[PDB]
Amino acid sequence: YTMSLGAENSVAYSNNSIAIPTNFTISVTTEILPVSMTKTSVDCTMYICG
Amino acid sequence: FCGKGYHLMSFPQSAPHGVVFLHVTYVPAQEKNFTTAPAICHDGKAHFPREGVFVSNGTHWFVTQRNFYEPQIITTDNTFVSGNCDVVIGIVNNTVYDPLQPELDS
Amino acid sequence: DSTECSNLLLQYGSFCTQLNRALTGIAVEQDKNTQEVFAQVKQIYKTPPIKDFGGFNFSQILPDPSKPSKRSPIEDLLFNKVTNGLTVLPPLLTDEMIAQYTSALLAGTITSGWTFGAGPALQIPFPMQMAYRFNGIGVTQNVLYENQKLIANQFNSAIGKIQDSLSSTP
Ligand SMILES: *[C@@H]1O[C@H](CO)[C@@H](O[C@@H]2O[C@H](CO)[C@@H](O)[C@H](O)[C@H]2NC(C)=O)[C@H](O)[C@H]1NC(C)=O
Ligand SMILES: *[C@@H]1O[C@H](CO)[C@@H](O[C@@H]2O[C@H](CO)[C@@H](O)[C@H](O)[C@H]2NC(C)=O)[C@H](O)[C@H]1NC(C)=O
Ligand SMILES: *[C@@H]1O[C@H](CO)[C@@H](O[C@@H]2O[C@H](CO)[C@@H](O)[C@H](O)[C@H]2NC(C)=O)[C@H](O)[C@H]1NC(C)=O
Ligand SMILES: *[C@@H]1O[C@H](CO)[C@@H](O[C@@H]2O[C@H](CO)[C@@H](O)[C@H](O)[C@H]2NC(C)=O)[C@H](O)[C@H]1NC(C)=O
Ligand SMILES: *[C@@H]1O[C@H](CO)[C@@H](O[C@@H]2O[C@H](CO)[C@@H](O)[C@H](O)[C@H]2NC(C)=O)[C@H](O)[C@H]1NC(C)=O
Ligand SMILES: *[C@@H]1O[C@H](CO)[C@@H](O)[C@H](O)[C@H]1NC(C)=O
Repeated sequence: YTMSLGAENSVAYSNNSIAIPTNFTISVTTEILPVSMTKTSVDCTMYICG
Repeated sequence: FCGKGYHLMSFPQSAPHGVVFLHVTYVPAQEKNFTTAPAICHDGKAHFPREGVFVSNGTHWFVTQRNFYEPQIITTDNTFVSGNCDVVIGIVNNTVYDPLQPELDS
Repeated sequence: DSTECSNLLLQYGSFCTQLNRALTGIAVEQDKNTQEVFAQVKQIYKTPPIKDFGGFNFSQILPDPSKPSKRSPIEDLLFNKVTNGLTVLPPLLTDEMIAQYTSALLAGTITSGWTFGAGPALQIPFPMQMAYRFNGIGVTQNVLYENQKLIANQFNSAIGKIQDSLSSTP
């Protein structure tokens, strides 16, 4: 299929109307960030020549 | 930068070769329409909100904080005066209460 | 197509697999970059049919209905001003979909300010939104409201100067 970007949401804009929140949600989200890699050492003489 | 929504706090957690941030954020919800105006015309003076916004539920005008609906009476303590009503486009007529008025009235 | 060359090439091992894997990683990384930059909203916002923004003109940045590509005049100018076993993979997001993402971002930031980036899109009049931005930089709302026509004229002039500068500089 041809992918859809998102659901269409036409915001009801007018020159004298505002939308004010009456409630709230305390949302906890996860963010995973890599920090380090495995510390690998290669003996060049032993790798090439044994 | 610290999660989707208005960032409140974050908590770090260790992970194998990594870190996991639990971002605690504030998300607005249950929004409601209101009729808004840039300024309030009272006694030939233009009043602007000190920290909030003017909202109307249909018949009465209030001032509320921008991120949560908490309507309060439009007074001189939460508004400031700058100029007359002839300059601001879209200024509406409403009364502005004075807390000092019953003090010298009594 | 030489069989003998491939037979001799097999003596060197998995170099070809490494090179193909690295190129595949770069190719998927480009699509990931485009997703990270442009696909930050899951709602496709649209502007109202009446462009009443209190004197502010956004015609040079909003999509042009007359153009089949649905690009802005600035975006159209930008696209006009940029000119043996090898294959070029097409990008996952085409130019019209990227333009649609930018249009959604523009509609959200015009009709809702910064509210759509933090949650549900809350409508606000554009002069009031500009006044909020003025308060963000430490200038009172009254200054914005009193000089609204001047600010709108300056903004329109600056946007036109941006289009002229892009069209006139190689
Ligand atoms: C604020 O008012 C607007 C306009 O009256 C509402 O927008 C309409 O909502 C209905 C109900 O879903 C839709 O069928 C219409 O298509 C909407 N019109 C537009 C132009 O978007 C809006 O829902 C109201 N918001 C609240 C929170 O009550
Ligand atoms: C704001 O939304 C919260 C949702 O977290 C509402 O809390 C719920 O209220 C209903 C009705 O009393 C209860 O049945 C739920 O158990 C409540 N949920 C939680 C998590 O406590 C709250 O009432 C809403 N407030 C307003 C003014 O709409
Ligand atoms: C807008 O809100 C105000 C204040 O909440 C409403 O005024 C109140 O209306 C009730 C219903 O009759 C009265 O009992 C209160 O005494 C009123 N308070 C004041 C200060 O007048 C007003 O009716 C609301 N308007 C709409 C259209 O909902
Ligand atoms: C808001 O109040 C002002 C001031 O009372 C009104 O301006 C008056 O309008 C009438 C009729 O247009 C004129 O005869 C007066 O001379 C005006 N007075 C001033 C000081 O300008 C204004 O019309 C009111 N607006 C609304 C919507 O009620
Ligand atoms: C917004 O700006 C656009 C372009 O800056 C205006 O479109 C111009 O309108 C005049 C008068 O009709 C024409 O002579 C120009 O050729 C138009 N320019 C382009 C690029 O089409 C537009 O009128 C302005 N105002 C509104 C409300 O959209
Ligand atoms: C909004 O636009 C209408 C015309 O559609 C106009 O009559 C009204 O005064 C405008 N209000 C503001 C606050 O600009």
